[PDB]
Amino acid sequence: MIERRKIAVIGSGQIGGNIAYIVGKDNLADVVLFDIAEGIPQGKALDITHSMVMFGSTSKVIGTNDYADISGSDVVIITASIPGRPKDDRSELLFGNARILDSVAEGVKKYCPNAFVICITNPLDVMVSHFQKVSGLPHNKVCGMAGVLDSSRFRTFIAQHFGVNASDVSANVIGGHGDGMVPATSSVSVGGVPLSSFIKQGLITQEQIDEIVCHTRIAWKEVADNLKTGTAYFAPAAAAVKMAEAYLKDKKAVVPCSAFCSNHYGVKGIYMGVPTIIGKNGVEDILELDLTPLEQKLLGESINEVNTISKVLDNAP
Amino acid sequence: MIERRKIAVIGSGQIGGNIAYIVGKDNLADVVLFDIAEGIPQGKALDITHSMVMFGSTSKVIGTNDYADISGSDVVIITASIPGRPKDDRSELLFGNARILDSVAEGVKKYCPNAFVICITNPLDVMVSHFQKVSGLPHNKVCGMAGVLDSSRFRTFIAQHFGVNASDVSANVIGGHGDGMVPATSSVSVGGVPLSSFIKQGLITQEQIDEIVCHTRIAWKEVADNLKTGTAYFAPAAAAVKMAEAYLKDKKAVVPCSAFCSNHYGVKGIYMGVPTIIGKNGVEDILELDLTPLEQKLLGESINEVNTISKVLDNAP
Amino acid sequence: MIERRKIAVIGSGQIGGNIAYIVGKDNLADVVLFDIAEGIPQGKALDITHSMVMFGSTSKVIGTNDYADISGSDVVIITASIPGRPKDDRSELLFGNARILDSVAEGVKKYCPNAFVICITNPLDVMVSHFQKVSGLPHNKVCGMAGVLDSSRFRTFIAQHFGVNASDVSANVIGGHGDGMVPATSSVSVGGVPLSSFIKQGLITQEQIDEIVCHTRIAWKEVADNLKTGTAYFAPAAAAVKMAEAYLKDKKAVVPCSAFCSNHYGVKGIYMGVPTIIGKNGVEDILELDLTPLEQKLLGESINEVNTISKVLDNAP
Amino acid sequence: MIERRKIAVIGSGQIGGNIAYIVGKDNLADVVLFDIAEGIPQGKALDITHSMVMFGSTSKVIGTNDYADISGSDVVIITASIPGRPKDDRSELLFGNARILDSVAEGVKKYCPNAFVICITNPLDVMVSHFQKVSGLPHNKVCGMAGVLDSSRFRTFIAQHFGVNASDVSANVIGGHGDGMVPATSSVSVGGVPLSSFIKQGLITQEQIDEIVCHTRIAWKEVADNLKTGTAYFAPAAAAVKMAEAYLKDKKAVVPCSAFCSNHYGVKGIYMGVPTIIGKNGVEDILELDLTPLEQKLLGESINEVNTISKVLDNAP
Ligand SMILES: CC(=O)c1ccc[n+]([C@@H]2O[C@H](COP(=O)([O-])OP(=O)(O)OC[C@H]3O[C@@H](n4cnc5c(N)ncnc54)[C@H](O)[C@@H]3O)[C@@H](O)[C@H]2O)c1
Ligand SMILES: CC(=O)c1ccc[n+]([C@@H]2O[C@H](COP(=O)([O-])OP(=O)(O)OC[C@H]3O[C@@H](n4cnc5c(N)ncnc54)[C@H](O)[C@@H]3O)[C@@H](O)[C@H]2O)c1
Ligand SMILES: CC(=O)c1ccc[n+]([C@@H]2O[C@H](COP(=O)([O-])OP(=O)(O)OC[C@H]3O[C@@H](n4cnc5c(N)ncnc54)[C@H](O)[C@@H]3O)[C@@H](O)[C@H]2O)c1
Ligand SMILES: CC(=O)c1ccc[n+]([C@@H]2O[C@H](COP(=O)([O-])OP(=O)(O)OC[C@H]3O[C@@H](n4cnc5c(N)ncnc54)[C@H](O)[C@@H]3O)[C@@H](O)[C@H]2O)c1
Repeated sequence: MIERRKIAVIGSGQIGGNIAYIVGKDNLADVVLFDIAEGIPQGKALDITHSMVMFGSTSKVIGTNDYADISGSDVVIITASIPGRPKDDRSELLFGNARILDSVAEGVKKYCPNAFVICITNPLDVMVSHFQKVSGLPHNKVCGMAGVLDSSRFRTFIAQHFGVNASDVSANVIGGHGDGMVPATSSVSVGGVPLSSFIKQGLITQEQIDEIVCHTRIAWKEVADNLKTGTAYFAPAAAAVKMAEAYLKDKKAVVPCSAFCSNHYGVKGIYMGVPTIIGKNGVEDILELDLTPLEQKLLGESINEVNTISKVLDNAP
Repeated sequence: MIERRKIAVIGSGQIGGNIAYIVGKDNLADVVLFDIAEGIPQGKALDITHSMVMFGSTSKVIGTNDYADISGSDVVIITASIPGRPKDDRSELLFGNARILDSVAEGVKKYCPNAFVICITNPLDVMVSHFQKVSGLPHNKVCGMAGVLDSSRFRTFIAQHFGVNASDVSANVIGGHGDGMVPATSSVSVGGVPLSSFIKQGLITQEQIDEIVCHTRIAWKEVADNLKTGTAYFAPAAAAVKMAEAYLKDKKAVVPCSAFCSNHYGVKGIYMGVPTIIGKNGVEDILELDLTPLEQKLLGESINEVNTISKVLDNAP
Repeated sequence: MIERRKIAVIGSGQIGGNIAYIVGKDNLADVVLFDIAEGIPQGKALDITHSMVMFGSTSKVIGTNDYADISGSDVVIITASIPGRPKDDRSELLFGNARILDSVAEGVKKYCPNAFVICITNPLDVMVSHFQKVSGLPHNKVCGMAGVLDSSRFRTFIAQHFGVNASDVSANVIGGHGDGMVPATSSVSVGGVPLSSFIKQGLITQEQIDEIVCHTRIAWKEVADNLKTGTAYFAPAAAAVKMAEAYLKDKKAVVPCSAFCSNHYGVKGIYMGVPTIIGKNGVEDILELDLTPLEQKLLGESINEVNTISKVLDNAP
Repeated sequence: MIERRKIAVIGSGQIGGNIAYIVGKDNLADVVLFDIAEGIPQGKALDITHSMVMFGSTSKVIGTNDYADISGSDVVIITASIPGRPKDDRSELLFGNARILDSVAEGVKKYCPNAFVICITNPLDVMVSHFQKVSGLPHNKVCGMAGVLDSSRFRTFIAQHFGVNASDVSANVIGGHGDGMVPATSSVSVGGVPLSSFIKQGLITQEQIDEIVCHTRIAWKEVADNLKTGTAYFAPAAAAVKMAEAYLKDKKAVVPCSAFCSNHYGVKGIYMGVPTIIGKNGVEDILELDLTPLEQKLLGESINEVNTISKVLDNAP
């Protein structure tokens, strides 16, 4: 007896609504939009439902305030957050969002403990770790969306320099989703050609590469300062869907995401951005990039950044 | 020498952003997001740009406040509007949006007069008529999105009663996009079966049909009352994209939309909801539904409402 | 634990290979190409496998001669047939293909008795009935591909007359997949407009409608006589995939197909072409079209045709 | 005034039919299937036409034997060939196909000289060179499909070893489409990780890499030996469509193909497999891979094989 695939979206704000829209459009799964705010998920679900016939999709999209309705969810995507964008740092949301995730963890533990959980709520890496701890779900079934967004920005900026299809740029961002994130320039390639070759050919300079690295790191503020009323939500939504696809279709896709890293990158059990393989069993493996000594040091500094914010949370009021 | 297809989105609010998102996802065309509001179109364009690699699309999406950037646009979709939802009737936005569309009309007339123009700005039918007059574009190259949304809702509600795929329901809403809209029950079919047969078979009652017709007419309020911030925007965006697809791909698709009807439905030159054929020459034809006497009367009342609101706009200092 | 969807294609000839190609392209499921001929399914599977990366699909496609490899198949599509096209009638393959289906039934019964079975092997309606009888699978889990092909041809020919998108033509063919098939002109509509209206408007004649009906009935020979080496295989393959999609995605799609009809169309338990609803439980309902007295008589003659060939099979040597 | 995109397929055999099928399914363009064989292109075009409504596509697909019907074609894909698979080497088809391409060249030169031409006919690299000379079309508007197929096989085999999505493997095959083809192991990456790292990590041996390289070179025989009727045709068709997409959508995609290389890889005007950038102006650029001394030597041997076979064609009565 085949059953419809089911994705629960916890938090039906800017990102949550976009996820439902795209999931429905692709007919990837049925969607349950959950929110504590009255009307919001219901209104978005009805609106998106009307669009399904236009897209030729038979996906069902419903809005709810009841955790019983996320029962049997294959994937749970957590977007729930306290209101207002971060001013200077994503960690400003730490204390409030940790408390939200405590409640979300109780819902998931009760109604869909076998779900693959994708966290989006900031500060991403610490929130993922917090959710895994309080929910008690297996490490391989809990991860955070970040690397796909960061790497997509990184790839896009490289692609825009060379004037080529971004899909043909290979580029990874690793470490914590913050100022310390590490766009690994050493393993960048465009159609198989490394950046070192493009430098020799005079088609890109190291300063231009440095600018692209900086642009990747500050990209969230560039979008946020232009939108004014909030942070990015079109690309983060799409990134989460790509991760959900990898799980639901058992793709064995290489997905940069915040995952529990135990025998790689010199760490012994920490949630941080790494290249994973995602399939039907969740996070099934982690790949080891060839990092330069400089990149290894920058990754070390990112790890310190993650541990620092994590310790602040451990000593929360 | 083939050129990239180009869609201009005038107004980068709730609907405009979704249009850019979906157009980019489908790689239907490049997108220019235009708005007078500072930052907004630029922020959304950058955000959506980051998602393009995630979707495997090479569409370019840019934000601007300069009408020179919509030059060479194949399609122009107008969402520009004064802020705030209508309380009781869509015609509350009449005067403000009429003035807005004057500026849009001069922009299109100057920089892309050969564009196919799809209006979304409310009050839809009168705004479409208004834009055509001030812009001077051919009647067949200017239309309004409404019928696709209304008909999609109608199809969805019928489908939900019978428990079937809405794509296999054929159903049209005609007349003005307002309370007087006419969900034509006489031409409803589900996989070839008409409603009259379903009544005889005992699978639906006339009362249930009446409820579906009413639901269709008031559907906009059901969404808006729940969103508690504005009107529907996921489905309206998708509908506009389907209309743009019909044009850009020369589909000869049957598209219910607000079009200039001059020799059908007992009218002699009025913009109202009718079943059109859309291809590379814009609105290429209008189909004549086999309406009952009751439906002809209801359509007459719709035409009166359109004329009434249109005359109020014509009579101003 | 989510598992990959799995389709078994029994017979890896012209149709079988196309099914695997399209299923793989859409990433609808993994495919097992089964055939008794050495090398054929293996070669096609390897070739199609190479294309998967080009389509961005992670579907696995393998070739085999072992029924153990169809274990756990969600859908089984039967294309197996004795060599050579029919000269004048599809029933020429009756005796040989009945024997093939005996063997296929033993494989399915042993390794995937819960599979949804879609028969393509001709003569279609009698082969479907034969397979259900010998396999012992539930009536609702065994059906034949025919109506989607016949109706698609019917819709296409109508669409080509009016110069419109065929997707906007509603048209059904019912009865046995043979000379007696009944293209139901009475329930044809183009964007909601019935043929009777187009006749009054002077846009189509009854003779032109009769030609389209005739063309639909003889379409198989038109393709076959041009191909020379066999019968149609691109459209029949696509039709089967649409049916597989409806089941796997639980679409509740209206699908004309050869199904067990017990309380509709004046029959009390016969496999013939009817409009069905297909979902996760297979054939879940049958819709009753509004047939004219003439159409009811033609359907009666089709039923006689089906019973005649069925009785020939019952008295096979 | 936008026009429908148009692809001409010259030769409606195994590959040509699949190209038409997929192009139509994707609604990438209208298709003209050309062949000298009576009935074949007409039969396939009619068959594929019936499937268009099933796929929700409005692409027109027609069959012909008249070069006047390829007038205004944006892309021309040449599959025309003498019958029968090669026994040991692709160059066995040299003289017969050279004469065939003479007639195709005069057709294209007369009716669509501004078309982007993608050759598939073997022996690929020499046939591409031959067509360019006799047709007189710009070097950048004529290329051959090979690299996409060879690289796709290479990527697939690498992906199968590591158990990952082949889409996340970056890998190039360069040089002539023959035994001398060079799967460039030095620029292989899996999610950013190079093969040298995988060796150090103990996840692959040099012997396994050598096997993959060999498998890639002989892959055509593995398929052909199993098909027992001709050569591969599902993947070659898909590859040609991906190249047509890059052109028609102006993707600026990195496409390994047989292109006119005049200032890269130590050659001064030869058609061979190289990583190109394809957009609306055809072959717009060629990327320079960072090849090892061994790979440079292997590429030199490939260039010799191409020159050898090319000289045999030049020397004829
Ligand atoms: C990691 C990354 O790249 C990235 C990118 C963009 C946004 N984000 C984060 O994603 C989160 C959501 O962003 P957004 O969608 O724009 O925010 P927003 O539009 O404010 O939506 C948040 C939603 O959460 C709802 N909510 C609040 N409390 C609860 C609760 N206890 N249970 C369920 N729902 C609740 C709330 O009603 C609102 O609809 C924020 O924390 C962002 O910082 C992360
Ligand atoms: C016909 C139909 O079915 C339907 C459905 C939903 C919404 N609508 C209408 O569509 C319109 C837009 O809806 P929305 O996107 O939710 O509204 P909203 O999110 O407010 O977006 C409107 C945008 O227009 C911009 N704008 C204002 N003045 C100008 C100007 N002179 N030039 C260019 N841009 C300007 C403004 O900055 C804002 O970003 C409204 O009038 C709605 O009533 C129609
Ligand atoms: C209903 C409808 O619309 C329609 C349309 C087109 C074709 N068909 C029928 O579909 C069938 C297949 O057509 P095709 O693919 O062109 O035919 P073809 O290309 O000959 O393929 C038939 C395949 O079946 C294989 N086969 C033979 N015996 C067995 C067996 N015992 N077990 C497993 N495999 C076996 C055989 O090796 C061959 O590869 C024929 O019976 C056609 O008449 C039906
Ligand atoms: C480069 C590469 O990777 C690759 C892969 C697979 C096949 N191929 C080649 O592609 C070619 C076609 O393969 P196929 O489709 O399997 O072969 P096949 O199925 O025989 O089709 C060839 C078609 O060309 C037609 N034809 C013959 N002469 C002419 C002419 N003068 N004008 C127009 N059409 C003509 C002929 O009627 C036939 O339908 C062969 O040469 C293969 O070797 C190349």
